[PDB]
Amino acid sequence: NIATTTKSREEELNKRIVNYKIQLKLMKNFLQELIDR
Amino acid sequence: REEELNKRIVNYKIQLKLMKNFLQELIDRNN
Amino acid sequence: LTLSQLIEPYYDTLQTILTYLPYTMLGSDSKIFTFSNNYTRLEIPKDINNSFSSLLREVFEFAILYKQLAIVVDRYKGTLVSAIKTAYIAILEAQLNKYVNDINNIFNNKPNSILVVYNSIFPWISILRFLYRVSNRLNRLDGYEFLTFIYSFTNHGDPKIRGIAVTAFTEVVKPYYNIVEHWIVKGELIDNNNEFFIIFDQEQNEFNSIIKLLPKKIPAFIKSSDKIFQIGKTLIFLNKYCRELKW
Amino acid sequence: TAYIAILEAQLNKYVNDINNIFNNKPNSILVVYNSIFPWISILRFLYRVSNRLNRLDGYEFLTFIYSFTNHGDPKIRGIAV
Amino acid sequence: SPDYVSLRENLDIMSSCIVDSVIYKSQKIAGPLLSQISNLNIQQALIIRELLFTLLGHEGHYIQYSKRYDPTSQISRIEGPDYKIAKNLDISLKVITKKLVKFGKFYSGLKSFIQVFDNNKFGKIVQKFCSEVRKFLSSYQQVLINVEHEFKFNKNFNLNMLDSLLHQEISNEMTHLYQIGIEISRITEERQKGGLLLQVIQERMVYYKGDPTSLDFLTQLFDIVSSDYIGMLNQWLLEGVINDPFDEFMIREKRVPDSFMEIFQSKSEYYWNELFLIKIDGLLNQFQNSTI
Repeated sequence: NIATTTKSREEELNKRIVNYKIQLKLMKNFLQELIDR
Repeated sequence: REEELNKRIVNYKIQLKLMKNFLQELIDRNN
Repeated sequence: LTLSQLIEPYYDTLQTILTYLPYTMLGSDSKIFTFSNNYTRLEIPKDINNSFSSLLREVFEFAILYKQLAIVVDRYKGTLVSAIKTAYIAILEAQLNKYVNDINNIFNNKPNSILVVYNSIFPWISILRFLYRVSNRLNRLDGYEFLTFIYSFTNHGDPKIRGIAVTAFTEVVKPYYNIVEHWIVKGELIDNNNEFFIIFDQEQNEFNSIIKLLPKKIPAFIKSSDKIFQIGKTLIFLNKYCRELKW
Repeated sequence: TAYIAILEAQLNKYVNDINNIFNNKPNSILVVYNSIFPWISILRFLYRVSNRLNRLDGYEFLTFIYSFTNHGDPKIRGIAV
Repeated sequence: SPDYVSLRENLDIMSSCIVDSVIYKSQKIAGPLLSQISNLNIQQALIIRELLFTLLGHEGHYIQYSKRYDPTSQISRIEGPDYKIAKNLDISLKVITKKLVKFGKFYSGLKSFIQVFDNNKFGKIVQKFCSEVRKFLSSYQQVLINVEHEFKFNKNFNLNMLDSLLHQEISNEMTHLYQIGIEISRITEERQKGGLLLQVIQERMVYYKGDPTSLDFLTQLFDIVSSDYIGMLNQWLLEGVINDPFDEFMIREKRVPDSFMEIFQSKSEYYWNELFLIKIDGLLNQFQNSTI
């Protein structure tokens, strides 16, 4: 089994995914502003 | 269980890279 | 007997070439070499076997190119009105003078063969080719397009080509800086031709719009252009409307 | 590669020696033979060493040449060193 | 038929201006047959006289271009012409000549290489290399002039002396430059179906790593050629300015299109994070590291 540690593993992964969902959506909004012109 | 989160992380890495490549393609073509 | 003597009976061809070669190199007619078709081709005579003719074809490249450059210099000496092209012709004349002096040195030291002559003038291949290429476009290119065309060669990686390009660009660009100097200091426009990024409109009937900027013509080597324009406009305003000549 | 470099230098010297031997118009075969005689040991040694440039590895070649530096013959030890 | 030297009709700033693709159909002066001459000395002197011009890439009376050489094709000009020797020459002289003919091939190939690869579209690295080639040619003609002077005044001069002198003086540098040039031609024609020169030199330098003179020459050539790239890198790291417009440099700053100027001015984050890139093709192994 994977070692347990004081730092929350799933919390770190979840925060990475949320930060990857902000970058994606901001990039999509920028591309929409770029394409429509 | 956390394998699934890692898999989604890498999938979003690829999607972000694709979006950036799309920006570069669009800018290159407009120039 | 030397090697060159044993071959003499078995090898026929017209030192005599070196006697009449200097006159051909300076772009002048010769007893054995004659120009034709407005000095665009040179006829190698009979009694010059294959090898010597093949070698001379390389040497005669300098003669024809120099003749073309001399024709251009003599033709456009005082006809062109644009200052940029005039400065270009001035530097071209200086380069041709250096080339003539080099030829005089090469033939003052009595040469032994055609090959020593070719090697002595070899370093002039790139300079002559570059000058001929640039002068070939002195007509279609305008005053400013010519300056931009030369400026693009200052970034050439070749030390010889970039050396001549950056040598000519200094004197070619000096007149542009003189226009900028007159505009900056006194506040007046000199260029009668369209070769500057500031112009006038006589048809206009209000001060603020008689003078307009041309953002497309701003050169890359100029800095703070949007401040040059304001300095010149305010100078005109001060010395022609407020009539404050003292300050 | 360094061995080949020194071999090329030696061959160049040999060619220049031959050119000297025949620039001085020789009278007979024997004077030619005597003029080039001192090159017997150098050429034989170089041919023997180069003959084993394939099977011998990088370090075995170095050790093989090094063993000849102790040769008692001044000519052979001179070329080896 | 008269013989004429007429003017031929990213611009090629060093391409030959006059026509040089003219190949004479038959000799202007009919020389003695080679079979007719039986003496060895006469044959040696005749071949020497014809060889002096051959070494510069010109034809002779007894050394002629192979029918395979087509001046129109670029690769044929770059690789240099192949020569055929008249069948009536002496066997020993024919062998010695066949060894020396290769030097004319290399010289002609390099001379035609300069007139092709020395323009703006091939970048500062290739231009600076063309400078080295042109300086080497200037040096080589001084080796040919001395040979001609010795042929003219020295009684003891003979074919073997010419072979030994040329091989021991100029063979190595000429071989290096010709090999690098032809490899560049091969790679550039493959890419049509810049900074790659440094990779070719480094690849070339692995085989001569133990040879002192060859390694010294290759290192000197690499040092001078790379100096432009070091200039770009130095300006980038000291003042944050890219200068040379040939797109040679690895850090590719790109211009925003006029159609999007107003958009990118508002969102400067994407301007400063997307329009600076690293061109991976032109990177050396030193910079092949993510953190660097």
